[PDB]
Amino acid sequence: TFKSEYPFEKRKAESERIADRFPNRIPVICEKAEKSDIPEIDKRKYLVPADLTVGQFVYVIRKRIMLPPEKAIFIFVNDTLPPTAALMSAIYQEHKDKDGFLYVTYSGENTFG
Amino acid sequence: TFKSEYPFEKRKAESERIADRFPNRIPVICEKAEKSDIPEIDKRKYLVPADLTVGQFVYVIRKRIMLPPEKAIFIFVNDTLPPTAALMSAIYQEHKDKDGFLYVTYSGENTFG
Amino acid sequence: MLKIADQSVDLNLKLMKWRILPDLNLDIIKNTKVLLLGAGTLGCYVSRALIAWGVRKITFVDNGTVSYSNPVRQALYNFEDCGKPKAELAAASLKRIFPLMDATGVKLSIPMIGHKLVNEEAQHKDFDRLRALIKEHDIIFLLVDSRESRWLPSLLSNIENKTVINAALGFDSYLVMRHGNRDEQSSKQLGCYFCHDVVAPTDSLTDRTLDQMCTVTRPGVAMMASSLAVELMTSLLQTKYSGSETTVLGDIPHQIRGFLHNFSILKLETPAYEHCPACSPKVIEAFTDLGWEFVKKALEHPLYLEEISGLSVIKQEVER
Amino acid sequence: MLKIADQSVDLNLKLMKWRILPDLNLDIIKNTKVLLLGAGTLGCYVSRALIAWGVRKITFVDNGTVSYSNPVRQALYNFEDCGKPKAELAAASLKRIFPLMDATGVKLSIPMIGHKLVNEEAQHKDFDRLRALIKEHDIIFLLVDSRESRWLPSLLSNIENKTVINAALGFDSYLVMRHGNRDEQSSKQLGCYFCHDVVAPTDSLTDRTLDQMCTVTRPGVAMMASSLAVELMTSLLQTKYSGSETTVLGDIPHQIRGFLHNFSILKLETPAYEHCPACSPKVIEAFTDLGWEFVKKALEHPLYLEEISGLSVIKQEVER
Ligand SMILES: Nc1ncnc2c1ncn2[C@@H]1O[C@H](COP(=O)(O)OP(=O)(O)OP(=O)(O)O)[C@@H](O)[C@H]1O
Ligand SMILES: Nc1ncnc2c1ncn2[C@@H]1O[C@H](COP(=O)(O)OP(=O)(O)OP(=O)(O)O)[C@@H](O)[C@H]1O
Ligand SMILES: [Mg+2]
Ligand SMILES: [Mg+2]
Ligand SMILES: [Zn+2]
Ligand SMILES: [Zn+2]
Repeated sequence: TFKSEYPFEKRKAESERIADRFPNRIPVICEKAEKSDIPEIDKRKYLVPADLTVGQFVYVIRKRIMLPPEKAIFIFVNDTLPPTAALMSAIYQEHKDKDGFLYVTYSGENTFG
Repeated sequence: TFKSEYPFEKRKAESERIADRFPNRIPVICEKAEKSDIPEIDKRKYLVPADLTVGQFVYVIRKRIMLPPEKAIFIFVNDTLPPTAALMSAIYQEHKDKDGFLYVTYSGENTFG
Repeated sequence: MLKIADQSVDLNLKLMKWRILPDLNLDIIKNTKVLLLGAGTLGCYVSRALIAWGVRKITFVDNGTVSYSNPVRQALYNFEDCGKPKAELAAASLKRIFPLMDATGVKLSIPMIGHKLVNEEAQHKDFDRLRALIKEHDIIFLLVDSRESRWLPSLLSNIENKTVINAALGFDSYLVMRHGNRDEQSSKQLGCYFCHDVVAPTDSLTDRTLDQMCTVTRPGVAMMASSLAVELMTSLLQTKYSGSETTVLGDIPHQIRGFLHNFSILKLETPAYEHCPACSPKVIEAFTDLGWEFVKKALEHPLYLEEISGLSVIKQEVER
Repeated sequence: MLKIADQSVDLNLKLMKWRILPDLNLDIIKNTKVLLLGAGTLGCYVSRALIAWGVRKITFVDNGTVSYSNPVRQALYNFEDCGKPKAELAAASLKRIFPLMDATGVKLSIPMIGHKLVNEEAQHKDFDRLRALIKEHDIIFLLVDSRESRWLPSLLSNIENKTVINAALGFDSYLVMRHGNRDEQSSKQLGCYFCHDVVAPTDSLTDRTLDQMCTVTRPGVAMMASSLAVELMTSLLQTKYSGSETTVLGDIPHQIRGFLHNFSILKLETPAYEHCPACSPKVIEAFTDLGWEFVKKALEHPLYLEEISGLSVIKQEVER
């Protein structure tokens, strides 16, 4: 994990250094849910623009991650499913960790029955 | 409910007035779980002694409440089942609400299968 | 002996109202006509949970047959049943439990978006058949096993204005949720199974291999998802309380997701997403305007669907 | 066709290990001998969840017969089954699902503490019969419907050192928990069903009337409690991880309680209470020292039990 490899100080720091330098971007750490059965890449660090919607941020994730369009996914943000039509900024305003970053988890969507 | 009929001020007050007067007793509010199928009495206010165990506090509840010995019950303390062999004080030290009182819920124990 | 049996089951239901929840409405539940899209693990458990609740009219929709490994996981079929068609065996099965049940089994194939149309007329009949079934029932349970099989039913159900309870399993988790319904008086509509991603449901089985994904799940998920699914329906069926999102049977969540590794359960809520390839207003308009003509297009061209709902206008925006 | 069927079910289990959890141990589960005290709603669901997991040896212990209202809630019985003895019908029922199952039905009556002994010798035989059954199996599931019926099984199981998974339902909730086992090397023992109150289990049925309590529950609780109960057993059966209370299948809670009105689930833990009228050291000593002689006394004098465990020395202390 990201937090499991960096303390509050070093994490609360790169957060402000990112806010001070790019007041238009949003510090997001995106990684796959623990027990989910889908693809993942070393790029856990993302600095998306505030005007970009969750949907748009989701496209990036599955794109960058090389996920096929036949399989869907959902994302958690503090055990919550953010509206797909919400601005990544408004989300950051409500779910940002005290360390400056917005933690996001993605997992394969359930389809069996 | 008790909190539903009294604000933080009036509640954070009778708590200190009880601590200042009886530094040996423990301010406990005991009421039946919302959806439980068992007896309840208007006496929601209890000032038990710190050396008394949870078990002993449980005896009081079912006694004062007039509950038969054929039916059992369990108690919650911040969605937790306190060891039956613990001192009501040690419990108060860990689950007391910022309002000075230790909130306790009791409910009929499950026995069907 | 049927009378005395009927009376016995009936009394058990009456007792929970009479002695525990007098405000409880059992009649609404009893009379509810239920349509089960899927007669597999979820379909079997959900159906067992519904007769226990007193529901009398249940219809199974499934086009498969009882496989050798089905019995141990699909609680309505036995080993001797192997080879036989599911939907019907399933309805017969409920009757062996409660003979007065009005159980029916329709061997219907749900046209899947993303797959090539093999027989236009034949699959146009399938289409109308499904809509009629959704039209006559009150609650539709989407208990199929693929993302694609959920699209058409989600839409028709939205059009016919029926309540939909969607349940889907993962290896370690499960999702149970009710789709929103479009209300003229309320500018508030809850999302549907499809409002969570930005891809148009498409063929995911034809190209599938073990490499892609195994379909096995932990036995527990099926049982849980089913019970929660039925308890959601029974609560949702109760008049809610004036100043709250609760009823006599408690809350009425929009979405419920569970996980076995950490024995948890989350309640959630997601508003209808305007670019949903299923509940989006643009998609509803297209259906109301062109019926089977439009659906045939979405069915064979998932990307088309995206062009219609706007999922392209937003990826295209990010693309620049 | 039995071979091809066996292979089919087997492959489904193997796939979850091979493709998802390679560390998973299916053999331990398969070979586990399970004893089900109770063949009612919980017993039926738990048993269905266990064959799905691959368990082959399951024994039902129940002394009742199929009632008219049982079918709709007890998923192993049909309407035609009414009047017939449960335990056996139940084992027959599992076989109709998977013929290779080693299902057995023992029509045994569990002597209930608090009730008068009606036939010493007869109920002494019952006693030994039950202990033998607990002795031969590996996991005992306490799925009975009264507080009293849980006492003897809790104790014998503690004495024989078997793992016990206890499940009990309420109208709106459910409790699923594993009793602790006394370890010489570990001064840490988890509590049992009885460590939560301070009264000795006693007769609660003889005096019971509708006024006392109705036995009906919301259908959902049974299904949930069962699945969680089996998923607990399958996890608990996995070697836990060096520095944690987890395994390949996740956590291994001590106690799980759920509620339907607010779709919740809590994990909890309670240490063995020394004055437990079931797992208390004083009670174990008495049993090891006097066997059936002591039990006969507790059986007819619940208060005696209290005198033995110390539940009196503490109420007597508060009494002053
Ligand atoms: N397009 C469809 N039309 C009608 N029924 C369908 C359709 N797609 C899936 N089903 C039914 O949905 C059910 C899903 O049950 P389930 O997936 O649990 O078991 P299964 O599909 O039979 O095989 P398995 O146990 O390996 O998953 C099946 O009975 C299947 O026949
Ligand atoms: N002392 C006992 N010895 C053996 N079996 C028992 C004993 N006590 C209870 N049982 C069995 O435990 C099971 C509990 O199942 P359950 O309570 O769900 O249904 P029921 O007891 O048959 O009637 P109901 O559906 O109204 O509860 C029953 O099958 C019952 O016969
Ligand atoms: Mg399938
Ligand atoms: Mg019973
Ligand atoms: Zn939607
Ligand atoms: Zn105990």
